[PDB]
Amino acid sequence: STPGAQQVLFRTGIAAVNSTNHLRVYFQDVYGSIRESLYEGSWANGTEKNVIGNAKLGSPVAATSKELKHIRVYTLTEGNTLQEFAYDSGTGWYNGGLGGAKFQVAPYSXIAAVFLAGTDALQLRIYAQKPDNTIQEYMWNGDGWKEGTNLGGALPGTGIGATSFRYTDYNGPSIRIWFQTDDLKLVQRAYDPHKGWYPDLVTIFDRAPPRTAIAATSFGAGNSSIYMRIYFVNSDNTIWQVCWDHGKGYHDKGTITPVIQGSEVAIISWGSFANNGPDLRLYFQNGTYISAVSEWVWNRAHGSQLGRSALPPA
Amino acid sequence: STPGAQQVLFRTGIAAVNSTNHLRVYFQDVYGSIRESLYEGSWANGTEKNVIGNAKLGSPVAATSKELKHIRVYTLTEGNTLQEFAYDSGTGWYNGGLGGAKFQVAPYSXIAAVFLAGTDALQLRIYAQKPDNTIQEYMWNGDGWKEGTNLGGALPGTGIGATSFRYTDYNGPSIRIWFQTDDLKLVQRAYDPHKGWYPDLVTIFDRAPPRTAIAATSFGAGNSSIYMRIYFVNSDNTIWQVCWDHGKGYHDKGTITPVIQGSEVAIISWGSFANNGPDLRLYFQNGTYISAVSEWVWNRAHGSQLGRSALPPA
Ligand SMILES: C[Se][C@@H]1O[C@@H](C)[C@@H](O)[C@@H](O)[C@@H]1O
Ligand SMILES: C[Se][C@@H]1O[C@@H](C)[C@@H](O)[C@@H](O)[C@@H]1O
Ligand SMILES: C[Se][C@@H]1O[C@@H](C)[C@@H](O)[C@@H](O)[C@@H]1O
Ligand SMILES: C[Se][C@@H]1O[C@@H](C)[C@@H](O)[C@@H](O)[C@@H]1O
Ligand SMILES: C[Se][C@@H]1O[C@@H](C)[C@@H](O)[C@@H](O)[C@@H]1O
Ligand SMILES: C[Se][C@@H]1O[C@@H](C)[C@@H](O)[C@@H](O)[C@@H]1O
Ligand SMILES: C[Se][C@@H]1O[C@@H](C)[C@@H](O)[C@@H](O)[C@@H]1O
Ligand SMILES: C[Se][C@@H]1O[C@@H](C)[C@@H](O)[C@@H](O)[C@@H]1O
Ligand SMILES: C[Se][C@@H]1O[C@@H](C)[C@@H](O)[C@@H](O)[C@@H]1O
Ligand SMILES: C[Se][C@@H]1O[C@@H](C)[C@@H](O)[C@@H](O)[C@@H]1O
Ligand SMILES: C[Se][C@@H]1O[C@@H](C)[C@@H](O)[C@@H](O)[C@@H]1O
Ligand SMILES: C[Se][C@@H]1O[C@@H](C)[C@@H](O)[C@@H](O)[C@@H]1O
Ligand SMILES: C[Se][C@@H]1O[C@@H](C)[C@@H](O)[C@@H](O)[C@@H]1O
Repeated sequence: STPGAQQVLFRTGIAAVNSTNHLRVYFQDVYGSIRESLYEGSWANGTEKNVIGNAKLGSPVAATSKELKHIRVYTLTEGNTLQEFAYDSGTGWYNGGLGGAKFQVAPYSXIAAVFLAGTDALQLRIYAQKPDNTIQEYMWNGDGWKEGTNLGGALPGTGIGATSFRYTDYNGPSIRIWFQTDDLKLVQRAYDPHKGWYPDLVTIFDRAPPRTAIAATSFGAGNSSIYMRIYFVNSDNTIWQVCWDHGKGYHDKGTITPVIQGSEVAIISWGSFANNGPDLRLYFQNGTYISAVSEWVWNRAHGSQLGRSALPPA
Repeated sequence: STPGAQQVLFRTGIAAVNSTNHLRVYFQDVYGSIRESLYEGSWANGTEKNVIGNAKLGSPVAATSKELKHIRVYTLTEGNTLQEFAYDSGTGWYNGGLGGAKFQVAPYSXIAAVFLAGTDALQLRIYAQKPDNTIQEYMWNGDGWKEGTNLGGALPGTGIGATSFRYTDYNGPSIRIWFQTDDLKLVQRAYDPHKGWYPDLVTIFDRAPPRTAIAATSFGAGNSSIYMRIYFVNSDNTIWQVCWDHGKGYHDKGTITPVIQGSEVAIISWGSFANNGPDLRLYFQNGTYISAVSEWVWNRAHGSQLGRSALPPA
């Protein structure tokens, strides 16, 4: 191992944000602090001087951004309430408003977060699991936090993946979320502005490990067209990918890379097939230096490759 | 799931003690409390009424006993010091002396504990991992806690299994400990009263998952003879067993039962092959009610069988 790597919690929550190839990765240290590693042409930070706040040990870690102008990082307090660390350009980091709402969730809740796509306005949708095991949406539309739509029952401790995109022919945002049901299937719920939350539940995987990690991205929005990728940890102790491609729908799935038992997973993307992309980066633990966070890369130049072996502070 | 099963921490530390078929099982709830479930002709307890103390979330949990007259349960404080919850018949539960010594260990340390075999005196040996990744023994011999032997380097966050037995031709106790080295092998170290700690590490398994759980038991001590069993979680997401049997040594190993990715494991035993035994009981998580603790049984009557499907409070 390395002393650095030993600072990273084993099975830490992991989240990532980006503006194209300018990246940030969030994780929890063994003391419960949430730290930020950074990529601006090289890997940096992730040290005890790069702490953005504290959360209960073992907390979920979620993040979403508008480029690197606005970053929001979501975790659980010791009281199992949702909280938010906020970065705005020209201010820096501060404690966001979410914590003050004291939204209480199940102690084993995961979190997913999106800024709504295709507007300049800062609108947020956060997803977590209430004590009754339902998935609840929480909303910020610029005038205070309030509950949004309740999306129904899920497996207690389900992972939650989320993405927002805006079709170029629509005048409002779309949302897709994924989670696991009691029967262990992985499913999608979907929001479009005309149909609202669709009264359906699309199965994307028939049977996954209980409380498997779930992470999702989308790219290449067009006229009534989108590309999506959902990742989870399968029973083979590897991350699997599920693909949605416009014109084919949910048409393929398969193994991507090995991970430790119970690894968490984060995904970021940029670009699209139409612009010499997309680019994908996954973050996870695969046993490098025992507890370091590792990266997997997809790009048009070289396809599927392992990226940075061990993120800072390793 | 069930409301009770939802209180059990997913990947909780697990420990167990017994006097023959009178059983106690310790685990951590989602709030960090350490709870006791019991078997006295039937299963009970494990509720908010059966809390014995508090420990850092995700703490190791180890326990040892002299029958059910003296029980000691070891975990980490938020400060990463060793602490002890103690039960003595008549006294009940109390905060043991160990905490006062403020022994600082790695935040990712595991714990093993034994009462030394073959004496009525209360003599304890506790094993944990220091920040320099060495395995340290801590001793109680009736006059305060002291550091004992340091057993050298180990993989950071290694599991630690321990047992003590007394050969019927010896005049003092033996100790065996197992842990994982940086190369990912699982090794034994051994103490006997004529040799002290043997200089050599003995490999019991060539390659195991990093930071796999390790738990051990022994039974059937005779003249220069013993039987031992060591359990760990393999890369196939099952508990494997490693067998020492007198006259054959370390001669077999294999899978026992499936578990959740990253399950912890506890083992208790009683009786012997000579006297229509032994009895073995393993405790682990295998996904029953998502987060319940389950039991596996070995006995002469029926051999290998699943036992209680979901321990109390499930
Ligand atoms: C073309 Se270098 C490649 O992409 C960068 C944006 C980073 O993800 C880096 O770790 C990786 O090796
Ligand atoms: C321009 Se300051 C730099 O980039 C911001 C987007 C944040 O990630 C901050 O923590 C970092 O130090
Ligand atoms: C100056 Se409001 C700030 O930004 C919004 C987009 C929300 O994240 C809110 O909780 C936060 O405090
Ligand atoms: C407008 Se949200 C309000 O102001 C922000 C700047 C933060 O202090 C946040 O915690 C608070 O709830
Ligand atoms: C305009 Se309805 C409002 O915003 C949508 C984008 C969804 O988050 C929905 O659940 C919410 O009630
Ligand atoms: C009108 Se297809 C709609 O949007 C796609 C992008 C998918 O999420 C599909 O499951 C959904 O029903
Ligand atoms: C046309 Se390759 C397809 O799309 C890429 C964006 C990656 O998700 C890759 O894993 C997949 O097989
Ligand atoms: C002969 Se019942 C058998 O043994 C008891 C001692 C308990 O382990 C119980 O759960 C098991 O089914
Ligand atoms: C006779 Se009290 C009963 O048995 C003791 C040995 C302990 O396990 C205690 O917690 C339990 O309530
Ligand atoms: C009446 Se001392 C009591 O029992 C000893 C055996 C030790 O476990 C010690 O730490 C504890 O406080
Ligand atoms: C009699 Se030496 C004393 O007790 C032995 C049983 C071992 O625990 C050893 O490490 C310790 O120094
Ligand atoms: C004099 Se064999 C001695 O004791 C056995 C019980 C085993 O632990 C073995 O590895 C060790 O060398
Ligand atoms: C004589 Se069967 C042998 O010993 C029992 C005590 C159990 O450990 C069993 O799994 C093993 O195969």
